[PDB]
Amino acid sequence: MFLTRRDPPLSSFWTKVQYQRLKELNASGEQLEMGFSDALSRDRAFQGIEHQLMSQGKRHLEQLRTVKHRPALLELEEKLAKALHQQGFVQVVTPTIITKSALAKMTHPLFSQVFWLDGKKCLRPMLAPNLYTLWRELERLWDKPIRIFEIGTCYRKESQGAQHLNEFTMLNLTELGTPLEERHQRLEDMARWVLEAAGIREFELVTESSVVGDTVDVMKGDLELASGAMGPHFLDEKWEIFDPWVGLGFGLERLLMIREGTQHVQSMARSLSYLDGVRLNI
Amino acid sequence: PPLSSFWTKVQYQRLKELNASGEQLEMGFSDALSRDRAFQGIEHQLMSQGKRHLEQLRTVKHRPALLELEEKLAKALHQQGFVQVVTPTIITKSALAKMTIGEPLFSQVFWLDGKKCLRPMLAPNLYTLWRELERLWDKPIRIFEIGTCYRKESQGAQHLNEFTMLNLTELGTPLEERHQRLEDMARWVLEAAGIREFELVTESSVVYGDTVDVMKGDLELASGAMGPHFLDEKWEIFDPWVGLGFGLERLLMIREGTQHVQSMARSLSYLDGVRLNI
Ligand SMILES: [Cl-]
Ligand code: NA
Repeated sequence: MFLTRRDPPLSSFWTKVQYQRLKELNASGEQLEMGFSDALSRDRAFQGIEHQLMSQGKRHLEQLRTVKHRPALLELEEKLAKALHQQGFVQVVTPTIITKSALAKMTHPLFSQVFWLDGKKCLRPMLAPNLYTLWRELERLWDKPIRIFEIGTCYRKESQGAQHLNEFTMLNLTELGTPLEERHQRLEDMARWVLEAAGIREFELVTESSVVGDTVDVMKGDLELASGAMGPHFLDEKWEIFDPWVGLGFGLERLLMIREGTQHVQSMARSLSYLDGVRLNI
Repeated sequence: PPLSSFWTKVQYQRLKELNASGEQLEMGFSDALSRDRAFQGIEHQLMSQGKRHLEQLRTVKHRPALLELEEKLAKALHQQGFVQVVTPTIITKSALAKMTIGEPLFSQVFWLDGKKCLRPMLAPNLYTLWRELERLWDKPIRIFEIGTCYRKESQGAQHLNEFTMLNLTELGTPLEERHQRLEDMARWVLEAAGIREFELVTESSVVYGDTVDVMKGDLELASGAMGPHFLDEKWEIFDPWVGLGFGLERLLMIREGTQHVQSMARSLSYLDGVRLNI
């Protein structure tokens, strides 16, 4: 009599809204995948789990108000900057509003992915163009190798990955004048300096290279933590650059999400809904 | 007549970019040839001067004044119990409207679309965090943010489309301690900024609010306010508060005796106050 037409056991799962709530509260993947015998039992369970997550979130915030005095993104930002200053890197801060011409020299499709302000101005989608400019200026006053980096807000109307941030923080460190034979090792050095300062000790370096060049993608498992490029590059011509170089770029909110193992990348980004990884309406 | 030959428009602007002393900017000469020769001498002097300043950045600091002041200010405030926050630089049209004294600022911002724009000030975002935090923590709540703000126009001769604001506030300040709290903030900020000479000018001209202005002579260092305020209603704020805002590149220009406020702002033509074409 085991024919049974009935449905499998624990077939009632979270409603999309319960699921989203548990995610904002950084529930575990196990908790997110829980099934129940029926809706009432599930709703009941939901309330209990939410309750515990809200409690944990409030405790975390206490730490912020009496101890840290600043959220992870800002703590991470100061942490990364000091570590690079100790390695001789000069930190710069450039315009977040860049021109269409600057943007053009970077490739098209990226034009449809940026927030335009008018026909000639837009919010920078990356830090590269601005650092290219500083390279050209600094190379005329300083001796190579020139080490420069910037940590700052970038904007994109859309992106890859399963999640998206219109406003994100990028760390982009570079060295202009790197000896060709040492390029691959510099990228490694940079990755290590950064990942070490970021409290991440588990990661792998993925190198690829095909036609228009040699790229080094830093990752943890199937998780990308950063992408580095190498010069001479195809674009070097438009920016009047002719020295070898290396550059590595990181998404800090993404780094934080991966290090902390949180659910939403928004949890530690610039926000009015979260603070230091905690959803505020708790 | 004697020394009645002055800098040409071009020579004046160039010297201005090089952050000439001002005295140098008013120098006169006996003739047009003696002037140009003086120009060349003074320029190369300022250029050499700029190159050495960049050496301090290259070998000593490793970061420009704006970033140095940012870290210095933040820590100073962390020491006084202020929690630092970082909010969106893109705000809604609805939020901007709740800032309108009455029911103007719209032609001052950069719109991304009919509903979004670049924040021209930090207040709306702080107003929000206030409401949220007050439900989790007991008053007084002390928070601040240092971040980029945007405006198409502003008061004064000089203008930055991109500028850095430090806005520190306290929600729950005892009504009778507001003025003192405003002074406490100004002192904590300016001491950390390297500026000790300053006065606070209260206006109290209500129907607009009990404002305050931090001055360094005829120069403004910051602008502040306090609640209850007629705007608190829209933001569902019911407690007394104090707030003070500082434009960091302006603070820097003032402390360093710089010519263009752009010299220490986000830029591709300047760096740590030094014009890059040498
Ligand atoms: Cl506009
Ligand atoms: Na993404």
